[PDB]
Amino acid sequence: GMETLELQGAKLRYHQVGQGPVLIFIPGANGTGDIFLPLAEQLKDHFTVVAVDRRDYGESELTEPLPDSASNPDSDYRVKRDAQDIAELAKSLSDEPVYILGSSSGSIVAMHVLKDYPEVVKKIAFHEPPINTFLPDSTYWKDKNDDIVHQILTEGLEKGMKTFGETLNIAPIDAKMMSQPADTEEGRIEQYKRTMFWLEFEIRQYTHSNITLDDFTKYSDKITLLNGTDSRGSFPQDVNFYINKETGIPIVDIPGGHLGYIQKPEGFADVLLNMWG
Amino acid sequence: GMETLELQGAKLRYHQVGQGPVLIFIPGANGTGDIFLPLAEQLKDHFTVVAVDRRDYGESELTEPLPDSASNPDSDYRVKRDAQDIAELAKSLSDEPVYILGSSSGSIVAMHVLKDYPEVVKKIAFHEPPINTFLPDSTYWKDKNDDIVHQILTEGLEKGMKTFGETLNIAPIDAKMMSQPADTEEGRIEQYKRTMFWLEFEIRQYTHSNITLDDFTKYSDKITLLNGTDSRGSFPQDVNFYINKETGIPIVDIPGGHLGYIQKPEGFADVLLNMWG
Ligand SMILES: *[P@@](=O)(CCCCCCCCCCOC(=O)NCCC#C)OCC
Ligand SMILES: *[P@@](=O)(CCCCCCCCCCOC(=O)NCCC#C)OCC
Ligand SMILES: [Mg+2]
Ligand SMILES: [Mg+2]
Ligand SMILES: [Mg+2]
Repeated sequence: GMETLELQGAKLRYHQVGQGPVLIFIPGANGTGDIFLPLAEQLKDHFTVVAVDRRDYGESELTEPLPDSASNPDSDYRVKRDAQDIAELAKSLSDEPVYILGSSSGSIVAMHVLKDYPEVVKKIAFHEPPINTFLPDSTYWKDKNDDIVHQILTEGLEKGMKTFGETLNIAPIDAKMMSQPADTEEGRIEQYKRTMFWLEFEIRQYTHSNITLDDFTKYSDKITLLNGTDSRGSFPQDVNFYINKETGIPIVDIPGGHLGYIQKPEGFADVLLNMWG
Repeated sequence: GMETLELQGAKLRYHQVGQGPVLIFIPGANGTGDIFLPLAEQLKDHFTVVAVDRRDYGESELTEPLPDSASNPDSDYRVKRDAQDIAELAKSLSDEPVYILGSSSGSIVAMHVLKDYPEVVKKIAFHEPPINTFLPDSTYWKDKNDDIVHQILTEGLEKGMKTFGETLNIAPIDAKMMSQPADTEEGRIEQYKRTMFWLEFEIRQYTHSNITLDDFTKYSDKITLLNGTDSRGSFPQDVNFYINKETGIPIVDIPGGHLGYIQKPEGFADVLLNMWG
């Protein structure tokens, strides 16, 4: 199995092959050390080859969640923590400074290892680095990076959620309220994370989950179906109409739309009290 | 200030307001009980209102990671676990069966509570459920959900990375290797998750991190820059050309492209051995 070095906030997993001075390979965007294993076989007679899964990837595991600020595009948390991981790995395996090669974003990690832990570096190689900060045209490349992230993550989510609302014929008031950006910047990054979590881990799994009509008929006397007065024509109401058609379970109309419990709390409460008070 | 019930794998947090029989509100996609607080204020002289942050949201906190299979679209782990949370919460607050209302995906949780733990339910309400499984046109609705999720989580990245690779003049063989789809559905899910993470948390933060030419000149004797022979004309090589022009640190040419260490491991190793062996 993969070797483990337990570090602050993570278990760092790495491959180790060969004998001799330590040579650490730092992966780029794939994040994992397995991409260097064919190369390690060629070098194993001359170096103790160490191919790292950086802490956010592969078989490595965080022992606590990323700090909230890591989402900031100018955060230095992850790159410095990756560099410290490499320095601690070097120190755990070798009394002498070590050889280090990084490729792509792994070469940027390697740069920070040299900057902040030069004492661990015997020789270092930067294979095809994509860092732009010191270039004369840094702004052009930084803007392209910022733009592509915004297109994939922000625009992609915004356009998909608008389509979702149209597909389910969500009433305009309800779609507005569900899409409103949070009043607090803290709440805005939390809202992106929550929406993407619901998208990946909830919507498909729950909407196609294992409920049958017979599950409703078995305890039908306990069930009320609720449709909002302000969300007519929407898909969730059609679900209730079908349950009612097939089971006879009654539909009670209640103020507000899809979010009527917050849109019209007094009127929503009055119906609940009629039902159960 | 919210209340806590510690369950298997999570600390479940909830608002509790009022006096009377227990009434549990289960939120939908927003995941948090605060959306029910204005309604709770209207009901607090009639019910002990309990408004849940479902375990993956809000002030609730997981105490063990989600199963790896939770990202699978047909997973039932989360919906069953949410339903068990409601049943255990009900048992912890009341010796009698309780009133339960869910809305949206929270109404699907409520359906699973009735199916798996009917003994805790006195009366239950399903407000605007978006479940499709038992509908006569379930295929239409299920496929629409799957398609919109696939567009956000995978297709935006596919289209955007292809344009981005063109902007950076990435060699065709590197772009194909970097975008090659894994051979299993689970492997492809993991691949897209990893690239979405790299896009949000790595590309901007690392490529605009605080490295200057002065960082290289302090330790210039230790540094080799590596350019692939099959990746000429690409942006990362221009980064190395600029470092070398300003600092004199040598460029060594090495076989393969951006991914040369795995494309041509023997030729790559030979250069490393000439450099450092
Ligand atoms: P339920 O679990 C239903 C939750 C949404 C189901 C599809 C309706 C589409 C919502 C309209 C899209 O607007 C947004 O939600 N905001 C995202 C905007 C961006 C970016 O939960 C009810 C609470
Ligand atoms: P370095 O950290 C890569 C530096 C940026 C390289 C640009 C990538 C060009 C797109 C190719 C990647 O394709 C995908 O990842 N997704 C498939 C979508 C399509 C098409 O790391 C090198 C290991
Ligand atoms: Mg240029
Ligand atoms: Mg009344
Ligand atoms: Mg696809």
